[PDB]
Amino acid sequence: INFFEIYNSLPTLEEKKAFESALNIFNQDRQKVLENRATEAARERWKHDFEEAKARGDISIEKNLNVKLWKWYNEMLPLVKEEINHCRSLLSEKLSDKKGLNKVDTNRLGYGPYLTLIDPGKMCVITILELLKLNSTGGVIEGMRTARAVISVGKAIEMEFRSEQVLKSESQAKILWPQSIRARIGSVLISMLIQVAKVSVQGVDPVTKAKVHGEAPAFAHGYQYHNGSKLGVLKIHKTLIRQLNGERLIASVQPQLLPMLVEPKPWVNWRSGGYHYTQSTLLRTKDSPEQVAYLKAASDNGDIDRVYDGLNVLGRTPWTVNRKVFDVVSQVWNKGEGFLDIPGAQDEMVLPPAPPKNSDPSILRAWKLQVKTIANKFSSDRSNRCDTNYKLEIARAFLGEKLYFPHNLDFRGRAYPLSPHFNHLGNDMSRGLLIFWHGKKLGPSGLKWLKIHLSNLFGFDKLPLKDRVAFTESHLQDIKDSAENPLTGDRWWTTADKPWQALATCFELNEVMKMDNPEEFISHQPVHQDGTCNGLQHYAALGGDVEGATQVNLVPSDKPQDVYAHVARLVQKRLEIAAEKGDENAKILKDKITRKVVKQTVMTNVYGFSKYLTKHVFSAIRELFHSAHLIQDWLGESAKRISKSIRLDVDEKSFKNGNKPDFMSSVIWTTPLGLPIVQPYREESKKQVETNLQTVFISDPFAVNPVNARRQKAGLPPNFIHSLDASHMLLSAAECGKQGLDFASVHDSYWTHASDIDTMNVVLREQFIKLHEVDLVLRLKEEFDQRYKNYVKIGKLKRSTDLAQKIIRIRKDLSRKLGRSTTLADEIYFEKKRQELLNEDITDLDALELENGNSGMSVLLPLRLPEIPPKGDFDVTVLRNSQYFFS
Amino acid sequence: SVPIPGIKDISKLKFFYGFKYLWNPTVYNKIFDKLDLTKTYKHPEELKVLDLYPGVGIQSAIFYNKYCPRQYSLLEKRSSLYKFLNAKFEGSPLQILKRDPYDWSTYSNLIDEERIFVPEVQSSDHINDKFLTVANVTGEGSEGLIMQWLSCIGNKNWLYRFGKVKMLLWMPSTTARKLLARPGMHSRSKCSVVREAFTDTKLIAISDANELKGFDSQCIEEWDPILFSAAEIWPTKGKPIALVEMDPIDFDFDVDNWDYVTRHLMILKRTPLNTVMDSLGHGGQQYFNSRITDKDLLKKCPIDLTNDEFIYLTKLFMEWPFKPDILMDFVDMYQ
DNA sequence: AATAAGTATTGATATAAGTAATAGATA
DNA sequence: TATCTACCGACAATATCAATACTTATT
Repeated sequence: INFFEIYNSLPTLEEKKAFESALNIFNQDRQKVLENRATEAARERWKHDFEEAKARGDISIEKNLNVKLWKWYNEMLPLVKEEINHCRSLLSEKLSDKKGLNKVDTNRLGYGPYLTLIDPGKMCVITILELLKLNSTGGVIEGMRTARAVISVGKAIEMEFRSEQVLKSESQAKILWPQSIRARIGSVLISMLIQVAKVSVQGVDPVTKAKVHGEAPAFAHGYQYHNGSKLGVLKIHKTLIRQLNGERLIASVQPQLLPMLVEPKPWVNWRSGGYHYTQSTLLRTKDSPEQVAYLKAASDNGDIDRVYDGLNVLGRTPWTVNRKVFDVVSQVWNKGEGFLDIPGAQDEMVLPPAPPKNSDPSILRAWKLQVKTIANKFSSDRSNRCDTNYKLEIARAFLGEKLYFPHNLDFRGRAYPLSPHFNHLGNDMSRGLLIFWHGKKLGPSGLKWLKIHLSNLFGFDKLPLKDRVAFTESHLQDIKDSAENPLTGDRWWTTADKPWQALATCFELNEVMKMDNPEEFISHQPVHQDGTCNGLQHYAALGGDVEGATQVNLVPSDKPQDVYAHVARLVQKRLEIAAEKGDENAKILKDKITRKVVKQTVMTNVYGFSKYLTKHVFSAIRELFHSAHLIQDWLGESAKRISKSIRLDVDEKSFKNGNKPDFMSSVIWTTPLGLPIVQPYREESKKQVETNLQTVFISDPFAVNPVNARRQKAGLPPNFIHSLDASHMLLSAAECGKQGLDFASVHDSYWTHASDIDTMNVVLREQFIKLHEVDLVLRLKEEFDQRYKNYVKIGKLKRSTDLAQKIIRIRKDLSRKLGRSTTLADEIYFEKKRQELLNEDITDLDALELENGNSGMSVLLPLRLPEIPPKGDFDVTVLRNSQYFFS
Repeated sequence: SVPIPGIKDISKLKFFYGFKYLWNPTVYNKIFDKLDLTKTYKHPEELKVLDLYPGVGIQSAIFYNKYCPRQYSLLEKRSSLYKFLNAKFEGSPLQILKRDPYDWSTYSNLIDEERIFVPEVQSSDHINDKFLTVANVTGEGSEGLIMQWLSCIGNKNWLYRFGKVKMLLWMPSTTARKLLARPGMHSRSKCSVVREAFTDTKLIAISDANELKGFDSQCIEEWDPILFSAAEIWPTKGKPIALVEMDPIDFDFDVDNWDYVTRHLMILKRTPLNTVMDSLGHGGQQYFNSRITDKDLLKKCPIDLTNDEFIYLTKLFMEWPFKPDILMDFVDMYQ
């Protein structure tokens, strides 16, 4: 039934609370079923399908794939348990000797203990599922890359074993397998799957043209040369591709992480929260061990409580699928033609007629490129259509009930929903489908905010609020037509920038228009409020810029000012002068330049035949926000210095070259909320690990790796700004959740009810103050000075000298007794560590004096971070009145 | 009588992009005696030569003074080399053109649009006796050019649309060892299979005596290549160079399916055919086992296969009812 | 007590085949 | 001073083969 309709039906709030209380109890059991593990759900579902189909009979229907999968599982299980038996037959031999030099000596003795840890049927289901998920990935046309597949299967087995161990440990009340064991285990299992998976295929012989049928392996392991360097691939048979890119794919491969039906478990520590039964970490990224190490230490201290407050308010907001929009999208989906973003069902790719072989090489090269383009588009549309169908299936399942999205953080700290497939942070259609479960009376303000919301969706957000309301009023007849006849009518909503969301709001507004008193109407539609380029607002606040702040609406103004338009105007003038100069690049491209190109280049800059545009846009933004440019320079310089620094304690004789120490220090800083941020830009070193199928070129994440200085320097400014954005979001989320608002954030925008926007707006401004009343660049420099105190930097001798305390610091010559000066002992010790010319002891100390009187030599400076740039004067507290700060 | 540039002139040229040019006229006399070009070009007074990458232009002057053709077109783009060639061969019957040999358009524009150099199309039974092409592709990085030009012989679309045009190619000794490798040797790869299927190729001269240990001993006996020192290559730094006479031959297989089969078999050039035929398609080994009635061929690694066995395997591949699509073999990187 | 042998391991090179991309100071 | 030359990072993977270190099998 439709729970949402029953909830809306109830007249009184006390009755609604009683019904919801009953609903939580009734939904607890269903939630437990939802959190069922993949191995159990997949095996039970396809086995049931096969058993039922056998009685019904054999046909190529919606469950045909499930029947095939159960057959493959049943005829692959004996292979794997025979492998386990043959592993135990020599694992109890206890004698490692001159045995079969390949099949049992090093290979089977290595992964022998790792196959036993988990029951065989689980491994079979895991390999089948993990190969089905990887269809059309990694660049392969209808398959996957073998390295990714072997690692995915081995890692899924590792995760299933460790989940079993966690469950056993809660019930009774290697650690992390190396990459080599993951690769070997995955390759061993997929080999058996390759050699039992058969599909029946048809074909017309060329010699006789007789339509002949026969069995063929469903998977094949081959290679492909890309740019002159082979990569091993696993191709999937086209007979199976027809069913992988099919409407019933969700039946075969169900989604383990779906929106929960019960309120998410509150986050109380880094490792506990979110799903009631499934156990999830507080960081989406698991590749970097250092980030998790710091996160664990911070969680242990308990200084991230504010991060939890924000995540728990973000997670405790109940949503519900928009049935009205769902029907329209379902109709369009069934129609099969290509809609605004839907590609449209295509049977097979159509290639242009091949040119004659005798044609000159350029013609053939062009044809090959065109074939590549057509194939890429076809694979793109198939992927998009499959993703859309999967999302609509999840939406259809959860149509009646209330669903919650638990959130996680990335290394920067941005919050992302735990359920990846269907969430409000996806594409326009996904956002259109979801609406807030709680309905709040619009009131006087809400009606205005709903109208301005529609105006914003249509792309007219530059104008003041009065103009936006005027636009909606002027288009009231169009709104009526769109809501009343979504597809049969003029489809005015389709012309909107965000058509699915525009349609949803059109439905809401149409309902409002039929009401004598609009304020009484209760709207579930979320209204999005956002600032124009949050990063610029932060750069202006940190810098204290006055000219820059005006463009980002920091200072109250009668008319809202958008940075994009101002920079576009300036860069337009810059191109105009460039064109007058005489370069034709500007002249040809002046007309093409539009607001979107500036919006994209500026967004990338602040968050990450023509080359004039990028330089000019950067120059214009730099001039517009000079303070921001100075801060960016300081951040980049600090990152570079930290990257070249070497820790005193970690330096020993372990280095491959005594005089060439590795750089293992990565920028680490603490968010105002206290979350630790560790830039994970290391230098990977890949190697060929040997597996059954091939030797895969994989890299070990446990292998400590020199830090990628270039990416560190290119990443401090954007990651610092992202950390500030996430801090502001989590602060405002905690506050709104305290005041009683349903707060949804999609990184750029903050969503709430139309009747709460005003309220939320206040909170937003306030929290911005509460974040920037303290000088953050200064606090960051102090934290850097503390964390990178006793480091030493390698320096060249081509530039000038900065200060006069280095010459005594490097030597550590002065007596250090009666005080703990083991740093002097330690610094000198490092020189001992550094391998100067010595067999004896004082030969590098007395040499630098000729450098201290200089002579070219790689010197050991002390790590000294620069002084923060001059902070322009701008009182951020004038923000309490800017009605266009966030809009 | 084109004036030949000596060692004095060609020492001032500072840039060569990595190309090495023999400058000894005596070695050129030995080479042009070994080739005996008047055996396949009966009337040299009517021959049209297209010299790609002429460089210092000594081979060109010697060729002209020895045979005196009807038109000698030097396609040299390099700035300093073009300057030298146009300051030394001014007024001489040579034709120095500033057009990039690498660019495909250069030939189309010159042969068809500008019509400055117009060869004679001839049948595909004998070597075109009115069109001879000379090239010095010696740069260590310009190895893909040789492979592309070999592919053109198979496709009959670049310059081999004028018949069987004979090419005189200077190339690194490692390239010549890749190409001239015989079944089972160490340097046997797909370039050698392409050479074997498309060309009849001889090693006319090599620039090192300790390089001939990488070629087939019987083939070294038949060819008898001229040996000269690195004291006659002008840029005296890089690897040795090797002259190769290349005459196209006839072939009657499907070049697309043969390209696929050969490229996918020579990946595992040490795996026996008992297990390397699954890299071709789904169920490839079952098919090629039920099909190959010579159960001994099934044991030879693709490095031991002659070209005729490769053509046999592509014939079996094209009869396969469930053969894959040889067009969708790329890696979709836009994905 | 010799003196050659083996293997376990790592580093190198070739692969395909339009050569992507920027400037850099200098001829 | 205005084109000439240099920056190989997607040889952003893998099979094969020669060279470098770790056990030995007789007298």
